[PDB]
Amino acid sequence: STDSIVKASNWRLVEVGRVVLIKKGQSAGKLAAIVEIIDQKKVLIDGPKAGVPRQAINLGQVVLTPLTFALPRGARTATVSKKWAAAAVCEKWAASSWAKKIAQRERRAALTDFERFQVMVLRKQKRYTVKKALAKA
Amino acid sequence: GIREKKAEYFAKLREYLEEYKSLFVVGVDNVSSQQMHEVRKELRGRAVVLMGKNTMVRRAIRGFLSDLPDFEKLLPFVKGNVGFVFTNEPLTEIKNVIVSNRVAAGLTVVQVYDNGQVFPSSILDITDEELVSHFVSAVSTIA
Amino acid sequence: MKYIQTEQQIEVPEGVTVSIKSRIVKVVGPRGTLTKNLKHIDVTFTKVNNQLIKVAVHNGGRKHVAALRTVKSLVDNMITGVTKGYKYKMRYVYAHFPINVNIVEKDGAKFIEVRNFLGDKKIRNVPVRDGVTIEFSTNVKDEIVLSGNSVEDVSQNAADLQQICRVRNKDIRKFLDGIYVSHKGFITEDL
Amino acid sequence: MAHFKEYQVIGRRLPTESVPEPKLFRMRIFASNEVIAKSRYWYFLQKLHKVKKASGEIVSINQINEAHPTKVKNFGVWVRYDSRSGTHNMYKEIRDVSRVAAVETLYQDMAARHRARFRSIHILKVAEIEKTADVKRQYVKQFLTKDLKFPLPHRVQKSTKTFSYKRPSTFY
Amino acid sequence: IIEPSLKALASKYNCDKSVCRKCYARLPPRATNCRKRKCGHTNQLRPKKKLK
RNA sequence: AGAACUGGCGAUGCGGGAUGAACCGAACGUAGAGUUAAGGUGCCGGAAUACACGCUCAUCAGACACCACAAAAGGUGUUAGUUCAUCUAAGCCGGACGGUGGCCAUGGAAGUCGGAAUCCGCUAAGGAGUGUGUAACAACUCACCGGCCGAAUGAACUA
RNA sequence: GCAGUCAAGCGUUCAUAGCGACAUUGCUUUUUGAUUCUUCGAUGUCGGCUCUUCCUAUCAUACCGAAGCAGAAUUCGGUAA
Ligand SMILES: [Mg+2]
Ligand SMILES: [Mg+2]
Ligand SMILES: [Mg+2]
Ligand SMILES: [Mg+2]
Ligand SMILES: [Mg+2]
Ligand SMILES: [Zn+2]
Repeated sequence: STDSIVKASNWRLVEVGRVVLIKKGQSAGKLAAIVEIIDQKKVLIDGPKAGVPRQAINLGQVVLTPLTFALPRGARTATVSKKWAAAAVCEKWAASSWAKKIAQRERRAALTDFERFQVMVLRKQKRYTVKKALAKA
Repeated sequence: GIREKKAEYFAKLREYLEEYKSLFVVGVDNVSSQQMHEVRKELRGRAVVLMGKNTMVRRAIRGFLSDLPDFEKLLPFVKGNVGFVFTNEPLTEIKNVIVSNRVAAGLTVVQVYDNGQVFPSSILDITDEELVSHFVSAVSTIA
Repeated sequence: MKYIQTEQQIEVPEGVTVSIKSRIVKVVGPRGTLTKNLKHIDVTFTKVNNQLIKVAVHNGGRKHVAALRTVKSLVDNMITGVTKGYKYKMRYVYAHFPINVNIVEKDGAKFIEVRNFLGDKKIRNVPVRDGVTIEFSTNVKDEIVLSGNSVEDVSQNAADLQQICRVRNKDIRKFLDGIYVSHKGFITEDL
Repeated sequence: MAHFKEYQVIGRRLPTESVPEPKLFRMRIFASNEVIAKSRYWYFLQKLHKVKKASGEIVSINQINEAHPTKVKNFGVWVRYDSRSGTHNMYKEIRDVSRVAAVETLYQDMAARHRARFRSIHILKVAEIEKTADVKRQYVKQFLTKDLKFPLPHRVQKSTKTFSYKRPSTFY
Repeated sequence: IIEPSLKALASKYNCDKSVCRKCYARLPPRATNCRKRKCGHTNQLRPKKKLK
């Protein structure tokens, strides 16, 4: 080669407008936005849409997502909502594998015993048509 | 104070601009212990020379943006260490009296101040030969 | 106190290409190519353009941060070594028994071989490091000159040559014999 | 000494026929319950006026809630404390969302760095610092810069089970 | 014998040094503290002594 | 070794302190269920490889009352703090010098053996040659030197 | 018995190369005391001989750093049993 090549770790940044997924507590499961950085360990977040109450949180009970939207720092709940909506944040999240697997895993867990049975029967059907394929080319 | 002292340099310098009409900026980069200085008493019926600490010297300039803006053209020659001959005339003879003090190998001038101009200095008026034969030399070339 | 970010800068000159992947740095220029493993320090590189690469520590304490500049330097000397190159010069210094110095080889090896040091019957040998090349000045008496792309390897090979002549059991202020580093600089760009 | 609440304590000397209506004094006290707060009120009053709680009374005790419990502020904290070998005044800064949140980290910090337990510290003053860059202390200024962002390298996820069928990564 | 300038060269190595007063380390001539842990990084240094 | 008050041991198991007369908890018929104390909860071992903010790296770390020791004194290790001073009129790279070997002494004696003062002063640098070389020339080279410089900086301290 | 801290002094000059007063912090348990816990229905004294092992506050030997180390000789100090 002849360009200088340097691959640089592309970390999710703690930053105003960074959107995070809450691991623990009562807002466990929901999305909130970082509004203002408090220190290397704490931030102010706010999840008006998911109804998670604007609060100081410890970064360790949150997980940074790849999504981020434009939000002035310090923005109060009202304007957090306006902006989150403008940005179509839930749209983007829903579209991710990450959000999809959570949904998948949620749906599995709600399956009835009868339902578990049907999935078996259907799987056995798919299997069948697959093994004959995987045998032809 | 030391911002009094910073200001102090500012105070006097402005005053010296406003006390002379000409100014020779003579370079005083390098050169040091006893010699020249003691000739300067003798030459202080013509000038004030002032040696001083550079960032201070520069900030004096900043304070003189208020008026007399032609001193801005001194500014690219502030560099290193330079020193003043506040002055009235000759800038090409008197100057040379000032210059002569005993060389080193020209002690030690490397820049000129000539009221918005920067000569050798060695040419300024001596025969009006750039005003009767060179203010009409393309009037000579074409009538 | 933990510094939230702190960074340094590495100018890449024309003609050289530095490429880094998991802290293994490869630097290539007109003189050659050097590599160096930086895995023992958590620093992160970032290329701004081909003239300029940055290095940061994130959220680091003092001793970590101290590692930053030193990475910059090591990488700087890689770049210099492969453009201007390195050259260290030495001098034999002896009050009486002249120090007799040659290159010799075994198994195509190459050693700096030192004879008669303070009148010693023993022979001293110093392996010549790979990459480093030995000359002998033509017009400075008793000179010896090591050069190459790697300051590390040139400088250590010079150190090896001087350490091998130490003078044991004598007042070393009176008995000053040795081979000492006398100048150090670049291959290209004056001397 | 725990999860802190801040109280107004207001007290006074008991009335005498000679002085009914004696002067009222207030302190803001950080403590975890109100029994501690009134204790603390008397501890300080006794060091400042001739009064023991046997000659005085507490007139009012009221919790003071943070006004803007989600604005982030930078607080100046003033503290007097005892070391193993003397006693010291000390100014520190803390970035937080509430005094009560700040004070609690003050106590942890005095414990971590100077080995000062609670009995050994007096809170002298605690104050929101109005203008940025009246902030004096690097380790809080750092956070005040414009468009501040940082990564969190080397993420360790806690595992729910003892064995794992893949070698984990620290990628954030 | 030995030109003045090489005696000087040799001395940067052999004699322009300072010495730890607790542990005797040969130390850089402008040093403030001993580099050695055994003497507690003492700053009790002295110049190495010059010949006659 | 000897007194004071109380509580203990001795006369007393039990739970904790690995162990242990005297510490901590708690005093005892035979048992069931629940709850705790002092003490603990990586594994030995019943009980969070729990949560939270820091601090610490020891080529001799440290780890819990009674208790199974450590001091004076030091550290440019790292942490947080204090005071003084500089700075919007951290801090960095060069300016630290003449009259007057001033006035007592005495190779010199200057700020620079020693005595008593240190008053004023002014703002710009080529050693009759460092060496090679010549009995001595020629040539090259270097001395009161720095570009300084860019919301902190310098010094002394506390633990 | 052994080792430090301060540094007035010694050391031609020079506190600390080597030393070190007045004071002052310690360490050791092959000195000697102080104590009287065990043993007076028993634990066989001193020295030597013989033999093994351990400590290190190192006398010799290995490699070093200091010096009032020119050389030789020494002395201080480190890693070392
Ligand atoms: Mg109280
Ligand atoms: Mg009281
Ligand atoms: Mg106290
Ligand atoms: Mg108190
Ligand atoms: Mg205790
Ligand atoms: Zn030392």
